[PDB]
Amino acid sequence: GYRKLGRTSDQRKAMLRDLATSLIISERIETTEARAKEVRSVVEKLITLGKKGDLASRRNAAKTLRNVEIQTALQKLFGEIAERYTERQGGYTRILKQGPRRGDGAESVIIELV
Amino acid sequence: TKGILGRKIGMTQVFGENGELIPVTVVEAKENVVLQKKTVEVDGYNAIQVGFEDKKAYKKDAKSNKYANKPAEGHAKKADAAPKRFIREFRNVDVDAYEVGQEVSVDTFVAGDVIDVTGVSKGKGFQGAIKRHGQSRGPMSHGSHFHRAPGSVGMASDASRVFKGQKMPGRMGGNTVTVQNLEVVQVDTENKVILVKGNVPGPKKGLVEIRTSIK
Amino acid sequence: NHKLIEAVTKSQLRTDLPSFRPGDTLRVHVRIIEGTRERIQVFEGVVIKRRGGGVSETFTVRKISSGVGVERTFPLHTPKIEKIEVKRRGKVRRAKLYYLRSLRGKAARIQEI
Amino acid sequence: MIQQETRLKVADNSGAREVLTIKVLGGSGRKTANIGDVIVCTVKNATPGGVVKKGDVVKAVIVRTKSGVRRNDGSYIKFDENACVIIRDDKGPRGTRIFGPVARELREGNFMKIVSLAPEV
Amino acid sequence: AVPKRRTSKTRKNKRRTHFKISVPGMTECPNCGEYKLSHRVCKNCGSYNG
RNA sequence: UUGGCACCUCGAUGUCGGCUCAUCGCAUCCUGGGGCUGUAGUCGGUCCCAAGGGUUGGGCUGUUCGCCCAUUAAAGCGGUACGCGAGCUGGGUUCAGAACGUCGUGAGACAGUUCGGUCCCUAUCCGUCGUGGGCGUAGGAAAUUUGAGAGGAGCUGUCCUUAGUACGAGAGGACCGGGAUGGACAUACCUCUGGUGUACCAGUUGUCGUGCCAACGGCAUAGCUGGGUAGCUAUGUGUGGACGGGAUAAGUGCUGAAAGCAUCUAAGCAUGAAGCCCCCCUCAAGAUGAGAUUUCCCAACUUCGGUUAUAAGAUCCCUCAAAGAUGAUGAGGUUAAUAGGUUCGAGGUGGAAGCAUGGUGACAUGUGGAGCUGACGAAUACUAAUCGAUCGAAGACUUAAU
RNA sequence: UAAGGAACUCGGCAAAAUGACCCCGUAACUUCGGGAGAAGGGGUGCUCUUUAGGGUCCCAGAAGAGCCGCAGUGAA
Repeated sequence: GYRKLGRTSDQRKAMLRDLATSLIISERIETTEARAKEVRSVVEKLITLGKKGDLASRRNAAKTLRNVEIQTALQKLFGEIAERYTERQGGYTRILKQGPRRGDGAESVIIELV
Repeated sequence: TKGILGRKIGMTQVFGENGELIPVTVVEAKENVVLQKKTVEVDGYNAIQVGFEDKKAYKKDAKSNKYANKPAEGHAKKADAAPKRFIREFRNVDVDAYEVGQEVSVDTFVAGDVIDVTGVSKGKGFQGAIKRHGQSRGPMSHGSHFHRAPGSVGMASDASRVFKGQKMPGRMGGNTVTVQNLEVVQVDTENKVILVKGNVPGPKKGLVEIRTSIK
Repeated sequence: NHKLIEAVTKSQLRTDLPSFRPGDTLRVHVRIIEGTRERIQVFEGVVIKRRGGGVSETFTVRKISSGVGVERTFPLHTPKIEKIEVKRRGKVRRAKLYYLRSLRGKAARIQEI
Repeated sequence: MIQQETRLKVADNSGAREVLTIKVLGGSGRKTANIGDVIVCTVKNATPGGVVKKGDVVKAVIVRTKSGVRRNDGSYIKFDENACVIIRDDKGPRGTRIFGPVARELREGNFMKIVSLAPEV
Repeated sequence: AVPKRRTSKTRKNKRRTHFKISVPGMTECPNCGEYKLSHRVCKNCGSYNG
């Protein structure tokens, strides 16, 4: 593991695939701080696959995204999201703290693609 | 010989000169200086302050311990030295070092093979009596509801209390422990390392105090 | 690698040893000091595991003596192994050949390259 | 050994075929023996044409072991089975033959008659 | 177990000595003019500009 | 211990024995020091000092007791509601059923036996194990320390030599010394041998999906299985109980009288234990008796006679781990390497996708120890530790000295 | 889960081990029905070849050659 999130290993991996797909689709999403610190390390490793651009990279990236339409989320990668960071190395996202939320007092952040 | 201060780097092994296998701890010792020389007239005991690693210079707004403050920065400058982390006092030496800075080098442990090593951390959280004190667990043959529990904490009525020093749960590890009669295997200039035969207390990047054996 | 643990153990590395991989038949000539007298006992067997490291790398050889399997573990850079020879090279998918601890006859023979 | 109920396989030409460990000799509280250690044992199996008959307390030395022994060089030896040898009121065996490879270092001036008859040491 | 005996309003008021909350730890945003939480965005009309 | 009384408790004090976990006494089992011996020596007996540590694993039984097997330096005897059920078990016994022997006409009872059978609790206050915050320690701070006191440890074997010597007709066989390696116990650690390793690698069964072949994904205990990095660990790897100083117990004495002699004692002077106080390891100035040393900061406004804020310094807030319930304590905050990513390695697995070739086909071979890789080493600011705000001194009075 | 293995304990309680199908094989005893699934052993994947069946595309087989892995009722 890296950090658990109250989910079991299976529910956690599914939630991270969900979050990374949503982030690359919309490009800025409002979530909880502890999950924004975990999607940070899963989306940035997908844009590296998108910057390599092989066929083995499409297939090793297809096993972490979901199959949603927009293009597909795998075609938006390898296209626009990978074309704009062609000289930037690292730091493809940025997290912004918004404050606590009603009902939980859970620090809600916004995460987006820099 | 004279004590040195060092950092624990890790364990490894070398091969003794007849074919033996020797577990080794690598301890780096660099930047050691003599910052103060306490004497009987000024202070009751006689000792020497040494200063381990080098801190950065003073900064007007510093929000960490990386930079020396004005008191520390003024205490080093009286020895003509650079700010130092981990200042420590060595007693039971012979005061022929200088209260003005002189390098304490690993090359003084060529002479003196058997040493003792004081380390200052082990590191474990709140722990139960089976872990902390090596107690024994309850059985599972019969339907026992007792497994890792502490056990009886005293006698009944005649005592009417628990004695000081009862063994119970609490924060474990983190103490100060000295391993005695450890042996220097080899010293190394150009890296400033000492190879100690065995294992020293503490985690990696920890502070260790090597001195000659008191026995 | 730490680069300060290396350069402290870098002198004790032995370049004499040949290259081998788990699965092949190996002949080790170990120096013996039984009582006083130096001998060279030859242990011949199959290399079943090879656990890695720097100066702390090892390997174990497995042979059957009088119907009893004997496994001998050595450090790679010990100064008591005069020489090593590769009598054969065998074909093997796994990196740790621990199944062979329970195979006895002709089900425990490894094919050849 | 490891709980004084260990069934060891005698590597001897002496009648007994397996023994059960009754006691690890040496020290008051000792709880495990290894190669070179003397044990008290009792015979559970015996060949029908032997000289040491089943059901009697005897002494023995450990000759092989599954866990094996480390050496000063850092090399180790591990066998495939546990095995012992029935010894007399001194060192030296009770049968005229030993089978399988005895431990490499059972020789201390003590068991030179066992490391002499062993097929491999 | 059960309390052997009632609790005074002296013992209770002592034990509630450290039961409180602290001021939110806030600064003044130099665009909104209003107050905000340090290291968070301006909840009023504005941004972070960090 | 078996009793005797009937003083506390019947608006209720749970009964064995064992497990877990101890603590205390000495009327001492082992080890240490001695006097006498019907003490030749190696072994013994019996008394005196001594509580520092140690004092086993099984068979039978509910067993406490006891007998036996194999050891051990030794397998001590007692107290603590026969320690201990807000810690555990519940075999036994004191529930209801039902059967045997015996007693009763009977319902039913035991001088007994046999099969079975719901053991509750979110701890207030004292007590104990850890950890913080307030104030004090006559200015405000940063580090380094003395040690009044307190805690810990304290065990023993077996071989070799002096020496087959002293002793004894022989058989046998030493004290006082000198070395070596163990048993149990404690503590530190993870290089080695192993264990685990649910965000590492791969192989493989059923079924559903990405439109289809190839390649992948979900679910089936992590579907299962063979390995496995960092971290946490023992069975693994290191170390320890060494050497010594002072005063003594029982004992042994030197000079010596009371008592012309004798006498270790009345005066004086010695010697003498694993035990007592030091030496060894850890804590410790809330040690209100509040200690010491080095360093740093030290003007403006008042008549307040005092105030102010700010200085040295530290927090709020944020990035974290060597640390950890939380905090605290440590590494850092742009004058930057603290974390994430990204590039490069170590270790792990075991030779990928795609294509090409050889096969009817399952498959095999080549490029390429390839390609994937959580925690481990190095470097780089690309992203995020922005801006900013709070707390924090002007040093009382006597007396001696200069 | 190393090494051992019931040493635990009232007591192998609880857990682990066996478990599917097809073949051999199978004891004392007996009320002649049984015991008996006694006990104890062997086989099991995929591909390709040949090759009498059966129902009316469907169901059931023999044998031979070969491929792979640690493993073939590969999970429940």
